[PDB]
Amino acid sequence: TATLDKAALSRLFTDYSLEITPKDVEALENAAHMIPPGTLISVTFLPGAEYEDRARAAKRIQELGFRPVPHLSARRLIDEADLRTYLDMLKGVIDLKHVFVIAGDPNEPLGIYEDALALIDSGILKEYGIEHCGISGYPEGHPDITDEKLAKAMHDKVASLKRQGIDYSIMTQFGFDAEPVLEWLKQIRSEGIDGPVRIGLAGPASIKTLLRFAARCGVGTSAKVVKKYGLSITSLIGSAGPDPVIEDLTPVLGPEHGQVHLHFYPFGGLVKTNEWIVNFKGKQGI
Ligand SMILES: Cc1cc2nc3c(=O)[nH]c(=O)nc-3n(C[C@H](O)[C@H](O)[C@H](O)COP(=O)(O)OP(=O)(O)OC[C@H]3O[C@@H](n4cnc5c(N)ncnc54)[C@H](O)[C@@H]3O)c2cc1C
Repeated sequence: TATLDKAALSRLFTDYSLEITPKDVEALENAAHMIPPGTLISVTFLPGAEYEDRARAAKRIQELGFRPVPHLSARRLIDEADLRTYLDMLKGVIDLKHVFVIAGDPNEPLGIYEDALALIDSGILKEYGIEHCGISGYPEGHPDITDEKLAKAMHDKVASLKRQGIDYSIMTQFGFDAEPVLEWLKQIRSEGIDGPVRIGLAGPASIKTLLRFAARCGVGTSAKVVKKYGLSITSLIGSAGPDPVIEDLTPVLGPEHGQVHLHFYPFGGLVKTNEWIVNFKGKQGI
């Protein structure tokens, strides 16, 4: 039994993914020795960077032996020329095969793309030779978007990518308990959504940082979950890692959940996050 439990944990941790901002290239260089070659590393898209900064980060990811995944924030783009400015820049520096497309955090779109589907269905990703497009998933819903609109958006984006012959994957918002993603993942399989799913996990970080992100992201923080994950603001430790969620995922994930990997959000710093992964695997004997 210990042997089979270790094997299931080793499979779940195979091909885990990471992310950086354009400000984190030095951290990536320091972390690289213990990051598996080929690891998918996102470059998130948020205000406060130039396209050149994002392209340089993606280039370094590739040079270090990893697979860059530029994020595209639809609502931050003014028009097709704006998007092509970034895509042309990326195509010139990386093997542009993976992107991740989201509506973006603006409350009001800045341009011609209302949401991720508007960008995806425009055809532009196919023009640039993209073979993999990731999309969001929200097992606990979203503060601004109804469950029904989230599900329809997922179905419409999957349908658009299928029509264009572009493979897709899903990356979920993190949670502080495994129950929402376990239920939600089986449900999307039932609706015929069979693409690979990367279950998002919050990396080890200060409890205050985790709770601030969770409030902004609409992540559940019921009393029972806060106690189980260890998120008390009077905690003697002051930080929390994702082991409570991993401990439910590894035994309960099954064939009914389909193709599943893990994604780590480095809320506490990329080096700290990957060191946690290395040390967790070591303590579990994998
Ligand atoms: C894994 C992951 C990575 C992310 N990375 C980034 C990132 O790099 N940069 C970033 O800015 N954000 C990022 N986000 C956040 C995401 O942009 C926001 O959650 C956004 O509010 C919704 O984007 P979406 O792609 O899920 O929405 P979509 O699937 O595009 O939209 C879902 C539905 O809601 C509508 N809609 C979209 N936005 C709103 C709104 N604000 N109010 C009401 N209806 C709306 C759409 O028209 C559509 O009908 C990420 C989220 C996830 C889960």
